[PDB]
Amino acid sequence: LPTAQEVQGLMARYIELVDVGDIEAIVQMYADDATVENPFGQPPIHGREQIAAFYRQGLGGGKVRACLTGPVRASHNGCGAMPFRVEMVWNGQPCALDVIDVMRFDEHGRIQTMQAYWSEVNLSV
Amino acid sequence: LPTAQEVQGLMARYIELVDVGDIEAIVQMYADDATVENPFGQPPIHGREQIAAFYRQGLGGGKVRACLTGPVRASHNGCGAMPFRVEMVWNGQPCALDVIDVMRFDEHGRIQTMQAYWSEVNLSV
Ligand SMILES: C[C@]12CCc3c(ccc4cc(O)ccc34)[C@@H]1CCC2=O
Ligand SMILES: C[C@]12CCc3c(ccc4cc(O)ccc34)[C@@H]1CCC2=O
Repeated sequence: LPTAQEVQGLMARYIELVDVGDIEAIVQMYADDATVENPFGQPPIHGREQIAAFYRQGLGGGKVRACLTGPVRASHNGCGAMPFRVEMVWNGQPCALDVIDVMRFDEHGRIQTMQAYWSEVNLSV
Repeated sequence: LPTAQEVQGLMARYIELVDVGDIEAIVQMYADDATVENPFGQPPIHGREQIAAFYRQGLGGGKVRACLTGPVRASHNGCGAMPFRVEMVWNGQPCALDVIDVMRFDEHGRIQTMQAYWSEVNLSV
């Protein structure tokens, strides 16, 4: 599994790919069996093709940015958690969404699970 | 089952109790049979007594301080995640540890599970 240090690097790489909106590069970070819950509380999405659709719908339209708002917390079992802020425009309203993602990596360094904690209370104009 | 706003309030209250070292009130925020994984990656501890013993050892003498370093992220299914910083002593000097806790609350508003994401990569001097 990725070490704690490697998890910090991988999760920051993920943020960079979201921030520039490189949909195909994001998808390659995920394993073929990856399970994403985004937002946590909803039915998951499974596998690269379905995960690609999330990012294309979310990032492929208007300009979206993402940046870490604190350090990546990494564990000794290939897992980590990070706080970040997504900026977007929602029907003319400039918005920010505060999110925490929790990720578990597999032994090939790919994302096997991700949970994105956020809801509407985390949105602001 | 706490709404997203209620989760934000409960998790913020937890931080205040840690900051003032109110171990009895912290324990009462947990369900009687809750689990804590702290750090995430270690075996869960189970039940209010083990959880109490954990907070007594970690907080019992001061001068631990704790504060949120960003907003509480909350779901619609009674869960949340928060970034915070703990200030304590390591090797006789003041240190800081960045942590993310993920909590799931029961239908009585008590913490059923807590997972604390951090490792030594999050410890600074
Ligand atoms: C999809 C989205 C843009 C990107 C995004 C959102 C929410 C959680 C995310 C979590 C991620 O790990 C990466 C991107 C998002 C926004 C919710 C509404 C929206 O437009
Ligand atoms: C115990 C501790 C202070 C409190 C604390 C730590 C780590 C994770 C925590 C998670 C919490 O939800 C509440 C408190 C802590 C530190 C690890 C070493 C130390 O001094």
